[PDB]
Amino acid sequence: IDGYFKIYSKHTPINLVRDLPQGFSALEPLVDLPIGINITRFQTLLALH
Amino acid sequence: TNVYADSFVIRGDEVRQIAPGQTGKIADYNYKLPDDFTGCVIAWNSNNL
Amino acid sequence: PLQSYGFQPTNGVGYQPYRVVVLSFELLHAPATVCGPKKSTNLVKNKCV
Amino acid sequence: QVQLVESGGGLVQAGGSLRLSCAVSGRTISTFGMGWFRQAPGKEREFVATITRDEDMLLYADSVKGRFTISRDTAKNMVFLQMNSLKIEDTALYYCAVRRDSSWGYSRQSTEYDYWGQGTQVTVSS
Repeated sequence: IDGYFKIYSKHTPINLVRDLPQGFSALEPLVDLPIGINITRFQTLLALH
Repeated sequence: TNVYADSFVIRGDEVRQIAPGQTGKIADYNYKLPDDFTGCVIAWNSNNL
Repeated sequence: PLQSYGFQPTNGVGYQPYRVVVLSFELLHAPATVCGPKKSTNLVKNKCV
Repeated sequence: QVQLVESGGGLVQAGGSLRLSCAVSGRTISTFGMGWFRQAPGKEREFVATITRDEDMLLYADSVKGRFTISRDTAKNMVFLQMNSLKIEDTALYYCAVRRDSSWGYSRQSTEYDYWGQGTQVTVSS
């Protein structure tokens, strides 16, 4: 929004094997990149052996 | 807005023609210098060689 | 381009080549990236300011 | 050919003080930005100094850095250049800041200004 690629994230531990935790935890901001390029698509990437 | 680090090797008289709203005889064609353009100048004596 | 280089002091005034670093600003919708420190000021305390 | 008229001229005592102000009004320095430059004997161009709107720091030329001074006034709407510790080498034609092409700004380069019309002839000797 407004040309700022704002990224908010947080890391917390969990004790579950599937699904998501029932707790609450706000995601603090990390960085703000003013790239300003229009974005309409995205894709995730991982590591393959 | 839109700060960029640019460098040029051009005749001395054409360095001053990058002022906003000025159509440089040679500088403008190589790099557009319309009214929306603004910036500064840092010149060095390259005539030694 | 035959003689666009090789400044000759004997003839031609003002076309001496100079190596110049030129800052470039644009009025594009992208966010700004420069904001001068202003040189700041002393941190007065316990008084109206 | 016509020549620009500037305050001063003639023989100037060495080590004295003098004022340099433009007299013509057809092409004032304010349109092209206040400034001053002098042409040494021959075909050599150089810059002396100029005054910036901030008034805290003045663009000084390495050749005469720390030598020349410029006075400022709120309502005078004019810029006067004052010379200090004049030397024999200072003998050179003085020109009003004018550009052969439209432009506006502040700079400290020798080739900032240039014009065909000659400037006031100033001779300095001991």
